[PDB]
Amino acid sequence: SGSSEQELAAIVRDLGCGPYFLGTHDKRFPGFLAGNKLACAIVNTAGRETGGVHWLAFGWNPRSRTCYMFDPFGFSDRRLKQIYSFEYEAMLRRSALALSPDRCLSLEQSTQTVQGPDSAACGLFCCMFLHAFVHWPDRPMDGNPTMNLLTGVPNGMLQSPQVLPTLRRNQEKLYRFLAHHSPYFRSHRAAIEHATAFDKMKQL
Amino acid sequence: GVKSLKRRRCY
Ligand SMILES: *C(=N)CNC(=O)CNC(=O)[C@@H](NC(=O)Cc1cc(Cl)cc(Cl)c1)[C@@H](C)O
Repeated sequence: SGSSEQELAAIVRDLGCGPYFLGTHDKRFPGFLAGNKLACAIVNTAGRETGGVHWLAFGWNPRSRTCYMFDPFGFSDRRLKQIYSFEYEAMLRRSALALSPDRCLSLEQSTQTVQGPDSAACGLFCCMFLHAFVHWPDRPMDGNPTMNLLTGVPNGMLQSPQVLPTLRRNQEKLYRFLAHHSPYFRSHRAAIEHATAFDKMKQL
Repeated sequence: GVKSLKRRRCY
């Protein structure tokens, strides 16, 4: 069911993220503390003990002092906390205190879903956003060669029939992009595609 | 890509 941490680590490396990548973590990810460099991570909403629930991506741009938070579903912090019991305030505090001079950071996050409500490809869309992040850390959410391939639709429209074909096309293009840049993906493709299926939650 | 919201957080 979905993507394992090993699977995502291998894809992130294949996409040219490796030098900037902090690894895969559960909800207790510390933040960007080591130094004021270009950095990223893949974080789970739940703690390791649950076995994992939802995958998120975090980026740090030192040039603007911005923490990018990517949720494929584009939920709000209030909605991430309601649904997933996930909050990352302490993380933004530890980071702003350790890296910014004015003790302030900018928090940039998506308002739009790229993923279908039943899909198990959250880990994989996270790999894709991190490819867009490491090549264009100034404009990563949209307006770059990687994120331009996907169609973001308002989050409030997530469980509506009118957007299903847009979100399915996004899932088809997610695989085409990954097959193009990742040998790990190509070699494990049938197992990955099946386990991260657009309609996977309906087939548990 | 996706539309986004940018917020300033001070600690
Ligand atoms: C996305 N829409 C579908 N959901 C997932 O892909 C979620 N998958 C996982 O959490 C995996 N779990 C692990 O790899 C084990 C793990 C758990 C936590 Cl909380 C953190 C870390 Cl770093 C690893 C999947 C195998 O269930």
